[PDB]
Amino acid sequence: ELTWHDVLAEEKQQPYFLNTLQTVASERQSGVTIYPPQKDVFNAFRFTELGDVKVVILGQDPYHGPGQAHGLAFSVRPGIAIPPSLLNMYKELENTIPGFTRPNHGYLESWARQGVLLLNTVLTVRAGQAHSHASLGWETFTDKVISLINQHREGVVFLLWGSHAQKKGAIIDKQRHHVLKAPHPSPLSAHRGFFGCNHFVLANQWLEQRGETPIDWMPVLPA
Amino acid sequence: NLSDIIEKETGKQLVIQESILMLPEEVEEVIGNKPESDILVHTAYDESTDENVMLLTSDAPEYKPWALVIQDSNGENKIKML
Repeated sequence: ELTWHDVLAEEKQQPYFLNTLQTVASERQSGVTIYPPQKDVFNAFRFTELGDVKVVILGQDPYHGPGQAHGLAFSVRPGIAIPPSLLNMYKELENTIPGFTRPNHGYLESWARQGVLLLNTVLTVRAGQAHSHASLGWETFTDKVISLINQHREGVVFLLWGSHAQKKGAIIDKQRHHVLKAPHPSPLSAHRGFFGCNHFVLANQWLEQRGETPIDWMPVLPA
Repeated sequence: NLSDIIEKETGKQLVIQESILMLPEEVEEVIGNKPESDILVHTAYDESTDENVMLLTSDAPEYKPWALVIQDSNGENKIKML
């Protein structure tokens, strides 16, 4: 019964946060194409409430191409080609969960509805230039978000792939939450340990063993 | 745009689908060579030849080309220092 608003009300107004929004809005005004659209900017929190967080997967920044990003980490819009790292994620799930079969689409809403917070460390990007909005103030914000879940929740699973993600993990109390790491699903490092980390399964076992319902890892296209 | 650098180096007219940020130790592992700073792995997929072409540039706003890596379906990659 605790909403993101309850724990984020104050922060919603502190300096940096309004500055960040102002900044992101000004670029838009001068004519810069920023992804994703704002209505989508905070979709991760729209789909997954504070009380409903079970598993958490960290992202970096939004897909800088068009039509791609829509507010959820890794997840693309339907009709868009499955990104390299997501496709590799898919293979693992294929090789770890019996019956699981490649979707043919990268739309991950159903995962959010189930309690999966696909949060990106940075929430916006300048069309074309990847990592353009680093140091705009976003990290500070999401940084806080993680710190809020870590202090206001218990028995949450954190899936940190790559050095970057694992670094933000430093905050999470390993006694209070389940922290699982592994190399990024990126083709570059996928084979160096991401494949066969059984994360999706270890994440579900813990959930069950804690009286929680597991996560149907098969992404469904809503209607 | 780093697509032109790709094409210019492989005659491949591909479109980058993702750019992941990776630290010097991560990349030093696979590439076996340690970059001086965080490098971005712009990844494009060549469906024609079923391989994943990735370009390694420095971080924004530099975006300087560091290496090109072409991995095939086997998971083995051809590394080319730029």
